[PDB]
Amino acid sequence: SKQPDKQRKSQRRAPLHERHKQVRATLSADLREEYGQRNVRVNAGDTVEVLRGDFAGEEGEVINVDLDKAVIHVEDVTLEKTDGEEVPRPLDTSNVRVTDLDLEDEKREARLESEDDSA
Amino acid sequence: TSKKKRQRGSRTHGGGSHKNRRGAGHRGGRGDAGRDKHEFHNHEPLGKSGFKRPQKVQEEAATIDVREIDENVTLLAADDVAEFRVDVRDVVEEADDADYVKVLGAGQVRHELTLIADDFSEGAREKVEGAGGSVELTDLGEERQ
Amino acid sequence: SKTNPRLSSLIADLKSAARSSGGAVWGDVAERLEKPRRTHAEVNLGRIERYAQEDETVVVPGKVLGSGVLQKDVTVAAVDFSGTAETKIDQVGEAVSLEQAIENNPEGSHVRVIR
Amino acid sequence: MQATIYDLDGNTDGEVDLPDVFETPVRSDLIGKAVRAAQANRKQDYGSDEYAGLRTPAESFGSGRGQAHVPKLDGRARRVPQAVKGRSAHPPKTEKDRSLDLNDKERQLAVRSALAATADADLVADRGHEFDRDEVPVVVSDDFEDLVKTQEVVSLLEALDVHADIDRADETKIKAGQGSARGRKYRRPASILFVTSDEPSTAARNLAGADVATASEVNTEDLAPGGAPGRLTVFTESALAEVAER
RNA sequence: UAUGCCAGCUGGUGGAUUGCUCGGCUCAGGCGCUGAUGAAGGACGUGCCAAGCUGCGAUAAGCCAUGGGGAGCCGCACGGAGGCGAAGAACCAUGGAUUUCCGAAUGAGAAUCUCUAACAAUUGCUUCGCGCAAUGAGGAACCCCGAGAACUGAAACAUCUCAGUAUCGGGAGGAACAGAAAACGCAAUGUGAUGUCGUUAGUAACCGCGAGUGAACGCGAUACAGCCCAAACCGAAGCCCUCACGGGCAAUGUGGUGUCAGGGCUACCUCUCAUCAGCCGACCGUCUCGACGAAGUCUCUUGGAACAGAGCGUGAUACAGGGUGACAACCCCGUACUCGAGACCAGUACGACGUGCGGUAGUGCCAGAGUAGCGGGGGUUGGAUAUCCCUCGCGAAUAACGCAGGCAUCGACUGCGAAGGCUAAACACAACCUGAGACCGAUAGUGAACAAGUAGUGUGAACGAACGCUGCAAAGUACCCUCAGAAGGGAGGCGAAAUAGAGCAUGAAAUCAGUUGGCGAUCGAGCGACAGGGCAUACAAGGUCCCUCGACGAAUGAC
RNA sequence: GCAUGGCAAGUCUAACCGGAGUAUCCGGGGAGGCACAGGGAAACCGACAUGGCCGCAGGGCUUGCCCGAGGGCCGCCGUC
Ligand SMILES: [Cl-]
Ligand SMILES: [Cl-]
Ligand SMILES: [Cl-]
Ligand SMILES: [Mg+2]
Ligand SMILES: [Mg+2]
Ligand SMILES: [Mg+2]
Ligand SMILES: [Mg+2]
Ligand SMILES: [Mg+2]
Ligand SMILES: [Mg+2]
Ligand SMILES: [Mg+2]
Ligand SMILES: [Mg+2]
Ligand SMILES: [Mg+2]
Ligand SMILES: [Mg+2]
Ligand SMILES: [Mg+2]
Ligand SMILES: [Mg+2]
Ligand SMILES: [Mg+2]
Ligand code: NA
Ligand code: NA
Ligand code: NA
Ligand code: NA
Ligand code: NA
Ligand code: NA
Ligand code: NA
Ligand code: NA
Ligand code: NA
Ligand code: NA
Ligand code: NA
Ligand code: NA
Ligand code: NA
Ligand code: NA
Ligand code: NA
Ligand code: NA
Ligand code: NA
Ligand code: NA
Ligand code: NA
Ligand code: NA
Repeated sequence: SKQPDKQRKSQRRAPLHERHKQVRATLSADLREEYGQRNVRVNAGDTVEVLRGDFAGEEGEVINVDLDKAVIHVEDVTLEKTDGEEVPRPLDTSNVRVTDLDLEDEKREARLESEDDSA
Repeated sequence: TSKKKRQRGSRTHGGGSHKNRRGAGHRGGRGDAGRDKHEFHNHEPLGKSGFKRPQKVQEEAATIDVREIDENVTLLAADDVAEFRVDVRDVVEEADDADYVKVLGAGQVRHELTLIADDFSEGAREKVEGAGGSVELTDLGEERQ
Repeated sequence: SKTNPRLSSLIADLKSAARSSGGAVWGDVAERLEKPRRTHAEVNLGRIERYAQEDETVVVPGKVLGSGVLQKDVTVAAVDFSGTAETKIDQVGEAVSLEQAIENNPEGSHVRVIR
Repeated sequence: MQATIYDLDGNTDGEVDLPDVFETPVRSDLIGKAVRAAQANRKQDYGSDEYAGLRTPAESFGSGRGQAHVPKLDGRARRVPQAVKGRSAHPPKTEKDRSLDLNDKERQLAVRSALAATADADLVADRGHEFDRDEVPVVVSDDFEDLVKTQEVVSLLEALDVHADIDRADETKIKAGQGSARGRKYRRPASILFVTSDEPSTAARNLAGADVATASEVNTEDLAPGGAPGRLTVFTESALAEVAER
């Protein structure tokens, strides 16, 4: 499908497991070197650095990852509500870079390390 | 710019009164209607004439004029030369789906020619002999009597 | 409204010559050439053989086709020639582009117009 | 004429005779006609629904209610062309023939002529191509066909001082208009045509605006994209010899 | 100067315009049946809270297995509460479980419920018992067999035409149908099953000989494929059901042989590589799906945001397309390359097992009847005498015979065996999958981008809309004053922007409020064109114009 | 009909086939069509590559006089 309508359609309608790819980000130099991948599906454990938004430059821990909306929550990247409350400002993993990994999962780390699969 | 292109604005599009380009009445009838009444003009007259013979009782002859043969004798280098001698059958195209080959005598014959075909016309003969040549009637040509 | 850029130049050149040089044939041809393709000449050898004469360049303001026989040793000048024509012609004479004629004879002298 | 062959380093390596075809008079008018035909021939048939706007029993009340004689239903006008939701008077039709016929002779003549235009440094410079060379078309050793890396064709192109033309086509144009919505958002200048002999250069193809072709089937389009003659071409020692018989 | 006219300014109304695209439209490749094992469809249920939609079915947005997938998840749907997931959930693929009621609907009745074991009805086999089975209904069109108009054309109209069209009845399949000559008849020393495609040809033929209608042989292609009975001669050597026993069928003939390279019989020659039956069983290709997948997120400037400008650098068998706060090969998805899986091709091709092909001589043993053929009446066709068919009546030969070759009869010549049967592939459609576009871009394109066959209308058959757009992010407006007030208003907050504040991008015209300029309560109506005056006017995008005098000075031309 | 363009006594391929960059495109394919002869219901027969005269353009000459395609007027030829 070279057609814009179908392209957008397939992204917006991809089943749950096919959304993981929409929450991927580039990996710092060290990390690409260490595992042999250019980017990784951000996990709520990883640390990351904002490279584009108004929060570009800031670094923080990934607090949440939504697959439906293809967005993430990074600690301290927030907005001032009217009532004074502070809420997270959603980000696109495309403007983010993972500087640290949470590898408490054998499986993820298993995937990361192997050279025939990517995490 | 085309004629059609310029019609926007003319209203009528070159039909005169807007009361014109309606139905077939503006044509005097649908199809060839009136070919015998109002528009009999320029319509071949009515009736039947003659007859036809069954398609498969009809013989179609493949014809050629001396002039054609003669104008290219030299060029037909791939054809006998003698005291030229050409079998027409090999010359004429369509000489397969034809019931036979016939030489016609139109034009001139500037060479001495030996012609072999299934049938010739007086003129073709006279002309071909008149140039010190001969006409040879094929075995199929053996149908003269 | 001629489409051919070549036929278009030839005509231009034919004009340039007719004016400068004293020619009248060139301007004449220029005009025929500007006329509708259908009006241009299509002449077979059979005709050229019939009305041409040695040392008098035949000018065909059209194309020459190879039907018939040409024996005379004449110089024919046309817009173009069927391969057959230019072949039969060079066998007893010489086939020449009008562009070349304009150059070897800008006064358009001793020329015969055939159509 | 003479043709300067080049080795994969960009250094002269003998020379061959530029086949006759490259001497055919340039007829951009016939070329254009053949490119036009090619482009129409790949256009797809389309047409609105035969029944679009006719799906209803609407009827006209005629005279009597101070209303115009227009077919209506549930008090809403329908079917007629001047009525919203009505049929399209004269719509696009599947049935229409959108193809173009072109005499083989007329077409083949256009190919040779496009070929010829390739050998004119002036035409190629006018068509728009960027390069600092004097001879054209660029002819190269058959070893070109073994290249595998794009990057290598680049050095070879920079060595032949022809790489500036890819620099030219290394810019995209986001068109004006709705083509966008139909997957035609972009468009880019046509650069160099590489014509090999056994197969189309897999090493060159991805080059910015480059098109690859084979000597036996290269056409009037690759030879003169858009009907414009004079494309900066680079043949292969063998290609150049095959082309000659086209 | 009230009422008011013309133009504009600010705000509104309205939703055009431009941009955008989750939908349409069209083309193409692939694929293609479901159902008594109860389908399609409908009804009613099913969620913590649940109205609509979607799923599902009392195990009810689900249960189980295997693989994949992965750190998240609890449908569309972003609330509140609560829960599930490393015991590997979500999600995806395959397979399995459950699967109410009505429905072909089948125990009987019934507007989805009820009454007291059920294949109801019609059939086949039959242990003659519903014991074993079949049918029935659906499906986008496509296919086959039957029934069959009229408007219309003929410038009226009857034959003719529209047209075997619309529409109706019966039904098949993934394709149908056709099909191995009682053919063709470029008449031949020739061709060799059938569809379909191109051509033959708008030819031959028909026709108030008007209007119109309209093939075939052949030829070039696609794909290819050729067989089985009946009988003669044999005469139970046979078949079905059952694990078996046993039962059933069959002399009104199961079975062998045989099928125009005619066959059988008798005597011979030679041989099998035909055919038929059963076994094995793909490659490749094509469609779809999946794995992996190179290279910048560096500097300065603008900006809310760099995907912009300038500079520096990189990949490319990958510069298709998309996403991402603006124009991105190198930020992410993907794309090229390579690889894997499923489906179709196909239970086909190939291979193998069994069978045995063929030839000579003799033999009038066999070879499909209301048929071939004729006649009466219709229909249909290009079919004219010479299309194909129906109906009523009549009616033959037996291969030593019979039919055909575009009128009949007789003879000759040439072709060919009807009145039994089957048959792969090439062709149609587009439900389903995928892909494509000089198509439309929300009054368009489907009726339907939205709750769409929805709301709504009609007793019913049926009819049938309108409605897309906040923002980068909800940051979806805290607190205070006012108010009957979760209304509204004021002040205030967010944001680049609230004149982006909820049907929220832009925001036209008609038109409305307020207001500015001009006119105005003694005056006349196509509302203006061209001249010439008043009053009015920030810049910008136009910079000319006024008076004395003088130069030039056509026609005309004085006191 | 016409303007333009290709080829020319010829011209064009159709379905279809192979190739490929796979609807484009390159090659092949001339079945067949129209043109190359007509006349006649049919049987059947079967024509001027030019014999004469005017003469436009154009050319030539010693400057009206020649040669004069095309064009025009006749002859002659095929067939009913
Ligand atoms: Cl006849
Ligand atoms: Cl001629
Ligand atoms: Cl035949
Ligand atoms: Mg890995
Ligand atoms: Mg032929
Ligand atoms: Mg519409
Ligand atoms: Mg526009
Ligand atoms: Mg019941
Ligand atoms: Mg009528
Ligand atoms: Mg009449
Ligand atoms: Mg009819
Ligand atoms: Mg026939
Ligand atoms: Mg048997
Ligand atoms: Mg009829
Ligand atoms: Mg609509
Ligand atoms: Mg708005
Ligand atoms: Na007119
Ligand atoms: Na009119
Ligand atoms: Na008429
Ligand atoms: Na409707
Ligand atoms: Na009205
Ligand atoms: Na079409
Ligand atoms: Na299917
Ligand atoms: Na609900
Ligand atoms: Na189920
Ligand atoms: Na049953
Ligand atoms: Na029973
Ligand atoms: Na009428
Ligand atoms: Na009437
Ligand atoms: Na009639
Ligand atoms: Na033939
Ligand atoms: Na991004
Ligand atoms: Na009868
Ligand atoms: Na026959
Ligand atoms: Na709308
Ligand atoms: Na032919």
